[PDB]
Amino acid sequence: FIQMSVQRIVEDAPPIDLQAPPRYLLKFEQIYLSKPTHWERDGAPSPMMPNEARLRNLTYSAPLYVDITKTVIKEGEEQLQTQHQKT
Amino acid sequence: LDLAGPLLAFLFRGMFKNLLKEVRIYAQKFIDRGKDFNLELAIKTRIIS
Amino acid sequence: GVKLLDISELDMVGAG
Repeated sequence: FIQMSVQRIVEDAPPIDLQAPPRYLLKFEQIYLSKPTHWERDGAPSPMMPNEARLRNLTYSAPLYVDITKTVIKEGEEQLQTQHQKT
Repeated sequence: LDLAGPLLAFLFRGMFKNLLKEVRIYAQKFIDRGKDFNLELAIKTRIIS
Repeated sequence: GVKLLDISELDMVGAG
C-alpha cells in the first residue's frame, strides 16, 4: 500500500484546473515519507520509538509529503510553472 | 480478503478527494477575489491525519 | 514508487 497504492492514487487524481483568463493548473508528481518522527511543541523533529508512542499516548505516525507543480496561464500562455518540493 | 492495504487505499482515496475539494474551494475563493492564491495555505493536513 | 527521506532533510517548517 505504501510503495504502490499511495503513488497510484496520487497519479490517478485528476489534475485540478481553476479559472476566473487566469488558468491555474495543479499536478502531483512524487511522494515522500520520512521515518516516524515526533515533532515536539517547539517543532523539534526527533525519531519516535514505538514504546514512546505507547507510553506518551502518541500515534505512531510518519509525515507524508508531495512534490506539487503549479502551472498558471494568464490569457497569453505566459506560463509560470512553479514547483513546491516536500510539501 | 481486503487486508490493511486496499482498506487504507480506500480511505486514503476518500480523504485525497476531500483534500482536492478543499484546495479547489480555497483557490477558487482567492481567484474570485482577483488575486493569486498561496499553495501552502491551501492544504489542510488535518483532513488526512 | 515512493521515495524515502532522512530526518535531516525535514526542514523546520512544522514549527513556523
